[PDB]
Amino acid sequence: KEIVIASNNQGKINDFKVIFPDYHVIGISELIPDFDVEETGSTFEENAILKSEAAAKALNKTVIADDSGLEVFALNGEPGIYSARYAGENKSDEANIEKLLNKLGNTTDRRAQFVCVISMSGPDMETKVFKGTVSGEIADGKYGENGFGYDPIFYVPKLDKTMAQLSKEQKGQISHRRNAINLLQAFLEGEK
Amino acid sequence: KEIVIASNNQGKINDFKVIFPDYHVIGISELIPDFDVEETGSTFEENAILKSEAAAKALNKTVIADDSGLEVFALNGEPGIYSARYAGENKSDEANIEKLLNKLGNTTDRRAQFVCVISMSGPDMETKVFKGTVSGEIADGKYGENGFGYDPIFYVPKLDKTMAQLSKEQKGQISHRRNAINLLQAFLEGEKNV
Repeated sequence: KEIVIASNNQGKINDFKVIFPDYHVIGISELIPDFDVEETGSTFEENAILKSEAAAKALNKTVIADDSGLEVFALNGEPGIYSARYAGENKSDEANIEKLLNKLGNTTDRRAQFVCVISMSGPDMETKVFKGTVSGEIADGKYGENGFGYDPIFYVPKLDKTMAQLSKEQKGQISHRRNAINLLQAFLEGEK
Repeated sequence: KEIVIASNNQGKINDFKVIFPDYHVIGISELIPDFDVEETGSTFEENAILKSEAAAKALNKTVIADDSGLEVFALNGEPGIYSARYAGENKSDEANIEKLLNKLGNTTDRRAQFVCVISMSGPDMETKVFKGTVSGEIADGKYGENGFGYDPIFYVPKLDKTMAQLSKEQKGQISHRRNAINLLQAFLEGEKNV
């Protein structure tokens, strides 16, 4: 009946209420207000697993965490697990965008991907990982006004648009996150 | 550990063997050499369901089937469900490619998408379907010689290669069929009691 989200994002949590409408969906802050997990991992997957396992082992409940980011091929994976605070600790997207555009710069191979890993851990269960991806190219500079993070510089060839130029619903169709959620839903459907 | 695949396409069976290395993959041609289901569906999903349900009823086993195709933007989704027999009923991959290329003679927006729908059917479950896709562009000619079907003209920008240029292992990491099967395998993992 209950499922907890290792996140402080009411957006994500409400999203999860639709995919767990059979469940009571609870934000982690309701159970561990001071939840704080040291992200000592190397990949999005390791960091997702640390978050969901810390909550699940302390709580004896089923919990979902995630971790997301941009990987740019020419920069050997950067910003990677450092996507949010790429250019500094006050996590300014524009600052992040400017550091990325400047480090890439003249480079012709601008191939990149967004990856979202969703982790699910619990007592009667081994921890499960669901990885979604969406591919594209780093643009010339910023283009578009919707979305956030690196969306203005992430060009999507199959749509001829940056992620920022897409509507929210358009983003919701093709995003790395939608891909990870599809994998989760298939698992959930699986247990019936 | 066995999976029966209700497909007559030997190329598909090969891909499936790459994607299920822990399974004994059994192609329908081993069990019913003249398997022949009338694909009267108007979508990939309908065609896949017809194949999986037909094999499952005749064998009283769980099986999977596959109906896949290529949708080219500039042709508003052609060849689509007609992908296999695009150029005629003899189902010549080479003829299908030539037709598609001719029809795109000068076109500059060559965006296309590979689509794969997997359906699972069995005597103890309602039929279930899973869809995978991969994006690319139609090249100006045939490059590479691995794979099958439209592989030699399906250029994958992510990889700077056509599907036919990729090793069987690499194709299996990124194909539309790999993506559909990931949803399937997640489904199977879900039925092992969470």
